[PDB]
Amino acid sequence: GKGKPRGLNSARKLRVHRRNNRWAENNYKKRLLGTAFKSSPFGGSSHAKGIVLEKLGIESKQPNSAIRKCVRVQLIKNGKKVTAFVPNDGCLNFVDENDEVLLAGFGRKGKAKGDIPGVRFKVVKVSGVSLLALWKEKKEKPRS
Amino acid sequence: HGSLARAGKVKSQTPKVEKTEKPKKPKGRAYKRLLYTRRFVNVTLVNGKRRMNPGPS
Amino acid sequence: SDAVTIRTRKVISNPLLARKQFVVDVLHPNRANVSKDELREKLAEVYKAEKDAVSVFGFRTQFGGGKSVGFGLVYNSVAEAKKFEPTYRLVRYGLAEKVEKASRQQRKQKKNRDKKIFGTGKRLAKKVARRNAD
Amino acid sequence: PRAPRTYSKTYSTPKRPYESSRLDAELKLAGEFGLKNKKEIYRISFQLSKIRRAARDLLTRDEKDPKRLFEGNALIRRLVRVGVLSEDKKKLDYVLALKVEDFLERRLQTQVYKLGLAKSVHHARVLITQRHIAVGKQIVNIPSFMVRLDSEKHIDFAPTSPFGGARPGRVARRNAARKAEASG
RNA sequence: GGAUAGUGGCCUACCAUGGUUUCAACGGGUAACGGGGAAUAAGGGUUCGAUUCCGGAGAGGGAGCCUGAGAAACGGCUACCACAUCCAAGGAAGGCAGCAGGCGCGCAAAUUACCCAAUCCUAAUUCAGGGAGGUAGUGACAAUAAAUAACGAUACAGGGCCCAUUCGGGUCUUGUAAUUGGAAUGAGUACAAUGUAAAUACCUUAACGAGGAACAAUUGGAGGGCAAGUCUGGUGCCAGCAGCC
Repeated sequence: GKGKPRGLNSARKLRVHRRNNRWAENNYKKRLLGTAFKSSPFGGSSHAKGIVLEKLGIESKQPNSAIRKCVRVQLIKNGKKVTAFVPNDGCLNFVDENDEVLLAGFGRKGKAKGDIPGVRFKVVKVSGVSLLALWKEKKEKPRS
Repeated sequence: HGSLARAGKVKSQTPKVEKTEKPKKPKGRAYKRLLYTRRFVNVTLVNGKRRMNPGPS
Repeated sequence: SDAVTIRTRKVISNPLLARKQFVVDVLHPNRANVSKDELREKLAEVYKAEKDAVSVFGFRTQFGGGKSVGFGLVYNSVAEAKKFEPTYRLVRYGLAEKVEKASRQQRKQKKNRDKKIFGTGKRLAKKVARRNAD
Repeated sequence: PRAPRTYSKTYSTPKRPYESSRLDAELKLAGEFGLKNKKEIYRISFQLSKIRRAARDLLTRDEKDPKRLFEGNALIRRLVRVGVLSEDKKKLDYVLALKVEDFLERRLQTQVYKLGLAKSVHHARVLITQRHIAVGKQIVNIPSFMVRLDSEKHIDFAPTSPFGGARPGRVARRNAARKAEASG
């Protein structure tokens, strides 16, 4: 029995059955459809420039209690509105508004990382000035 | 509770202490030599389970 | 120096270019390096032909010193060397004069100039005179 | 247009990183054989892994198989040429059995220490990298050597450095100038 | 039958109504040039392959054509379309997806350099030309090797062995050190030769070039997976950490 045929001339049946089950698989689907290119904000790119517009004070999911100090961003090549977790302490004050920041993902491939709901992306630079560098004063942001 | 302020709180409020001076440590193969002569011929901490960073006990 | 002992290796006569060619090693301890003119006079007296006739090129020093290895090449005479060898080899030996030229970009610029000009130029000169008269 | 230069590494990182036994073993090896780099250790392990895959997929084959004969004899020939293998153990199971310790003791630095020109493997290291050594009649400044035993017969200090003469030293002449001024 | 260099609906005249299809035709999509191959593996395999090599296509999009053995040529013409320039406003000249270089696009990518010295190609031809190509500059894309420190003696603490003459020597140890001393070359300066078309680098060696304040190795992390603090201060579900818990 077992389901799956066994004849020596049924490889067509096997491939097409497998094709349907690969459509049921996860990464085959979004890869062959180009969700990353047609619906995702980045366009399947590792990073992306962006312009912050305003600030947001998303509270943390349970079981936890904080406010995560994220921001609202628009891209340039696309023009889509994105939220982004300003990672470290004081960095929001570093990245107040109008800044041509750089964004990337979290490390979970299109999902939110921790107790930070609605956010998949974060900031890594400010007009070519790194946020860890700003945080540790190894470099400093052009004021104007 | 309106906490969309206070960013940088503890990093500003922290009492600034600075790194004391000490000699430059061995580098490379010298470091691996230090690790060997600390871990094996120095029998300094083998009590039951070989700690490496003994807190003051 | 102290016992250069310039020694040739894999010698072979090529009568077609009318020369003889080999790969040569010098052993210099207590010694920075040999010089090309020194090597050429040494090979000229060991192979009896002439200083401007014998030639050399290469001579990489083996690591740590103590020896170098290069290519030495004697010709049947000075005239044979002068007719067969490249101008760069003759001028670095000092046997000839390296004709001076400008930048390749400047040669190409003047080439484009006389390519945009057609004919000798005397007629165009007289015409430009008669035109720039007023 | 220029046909591209082949490049390929000579090491491979561990599959699973943090195993205290593995870490302590390779630390043992580095601190006894005078090494700087787990990179180097992985490199030696990679050579051993290469020969071990070769040994396995050759001894899998029957006897008097000319492939087995040719490849096993060439492996034997280079292993005897380097001395990692003996001159009387050619049965291929010792090749299955051989050690990173065997490769390391056939290296140059600890060889120098056994020959006694060092007083410590780290002293051997600094002599190698400061070029106070030569295995033939040409100086070498690389620890990782895989000696061919003619070097072993031919070890001496650097001729173009003291302990084999021909110069007293840079800082030797420096001290001599110091004492000349002091006497003056 | 015309045309072709040639077969042939390649095209025309007349005639027959056929040809492909669930063994996925035809239409749509493709961040699709194909391949030699690349990453990755016990086996089976999955993913990628613009990109140095082979065969194709194109020169801003299309169409046409002269010369020629060979082009549907674009560093050759003709027109149109969209671009764009010089005008003493009548007119004229162009196609960097060639090498450099610039704007814009962006996460994302080098000098408006030197040489035909080689490797080859072209011509009537050894001799000339060649951003094909080679050299150097930028360059932490990736790969190889490999500095940042070592060594003797002086103050502690050991292990075999001799005396077993007590806990005295410890001959020799191997580390701990606000101990001290030497020698030891490298990075960088090199006089120079060598290097190369000319060089600049590599290798060579003069002369000058360390005692740590010297010539100063960072990047991650310490509750588990996952190796590494029940240390100190600050903070007090706030700020923040964390790929998962």
